[PDB]
Amino acid sequence: ANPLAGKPFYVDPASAAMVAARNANPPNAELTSVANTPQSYWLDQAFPPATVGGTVARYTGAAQAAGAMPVLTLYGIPHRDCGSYASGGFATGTDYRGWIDAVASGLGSSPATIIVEPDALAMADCLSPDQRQERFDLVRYAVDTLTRDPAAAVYVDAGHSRWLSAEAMAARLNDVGVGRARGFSLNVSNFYTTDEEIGYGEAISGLTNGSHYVIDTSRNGAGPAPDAPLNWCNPSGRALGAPPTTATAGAHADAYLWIKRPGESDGTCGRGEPQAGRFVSQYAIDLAHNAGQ
Ligand SMILES: CO[C@@H]1O[C@H](CO)[C@@H](O[C@@H]2O[C@H](CO)[C@@H](S[C@@H]3O[C@H](CO)[C@@H](O[C@@H]4O[C@H](CO)[C@@H](O)[C@H](O)[C@H]4O)[C@H](O)[C@H]3O)[C@H](O)[C@H]2O)[C@H](O)[C@H]1O
Repeated sequence: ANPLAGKPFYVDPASAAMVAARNANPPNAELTSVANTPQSYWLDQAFPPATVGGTVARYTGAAQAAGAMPVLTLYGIPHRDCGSYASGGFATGTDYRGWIDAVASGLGSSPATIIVEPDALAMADCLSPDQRQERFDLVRYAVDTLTRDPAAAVYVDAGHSRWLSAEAMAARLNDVGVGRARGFSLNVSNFYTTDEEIGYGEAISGLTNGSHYVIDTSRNGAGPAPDAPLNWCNPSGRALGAPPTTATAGAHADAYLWIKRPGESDGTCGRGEPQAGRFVSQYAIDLAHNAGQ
């Protein structure tokens, strides 16, 4: 059955959006709307192996106390973002493996939804063949280790419908053992329509023995900006998409989620915009305004 049905997704009471919504004077409807929508909590190399277990146990335990499903995004892969606007990640594969062990220690047997490494499989071609195989081994390590929590619903990130082909991405998912996980994620931090991503997801599902998937609908209410380089990097005219739900329109779509947090910058984007991940109230307000809120 769908592991994501049956309780609400957790609203992070300390998100940057919630801090902005509480500080707004006077109160701002757009920030309040975004703040009260469940998103995902992103972890990276800022949370070292030595302590990330406690961070994860705290978050999953808080979600359980709220009667809710936490969604965690792991974004620590070595050579993260191929050294671009969201550069980061752990220095070596050894470090990353230790990090994954620690995350799993903190999960225990607790309910969680885990989005494994946005962009890692899709962007792997920037790496040399040996670095690419290393990366695939690290993603496989994450799948094999994280799924030891029976209550973790694990989705390996698989890019989007305008990145790799369904066949190319299914090959990579099969190589990292997607069969052991619940499935894969699409559209993370991007803007493609839900309908387009369902078609792509169903294709990949067919090529991975019926795996299930989630779609990031955080910013896809108006579809993508016109085809141009960097059209994914803080584009204007985008809108919040469908709020998180398991009432989806795809046979193997477990949920629409907000994986990317609306309002966070995608990067400097060749325009001196805020560093990747920094919350910008104006960005959240514009996304909500464009959705008619
Ligand atoms: C001169 O060299 C050529 O440059 C052009 C333009 O840069 C290259 O073409 C672009 O190739 C891309 C494949 O690498 C694709 S798909 C496009 O890929 C980028 C990554 O390169 C993706 O960006 C990432 O998007 C994520 C969100 O979905 C972010 O989280 C992440 O930080 C981004 O880096 C993007 O989503 C994909 O759509 C282009 O369509 C193409 O224009 C060309 O290959 C070079 O030879």
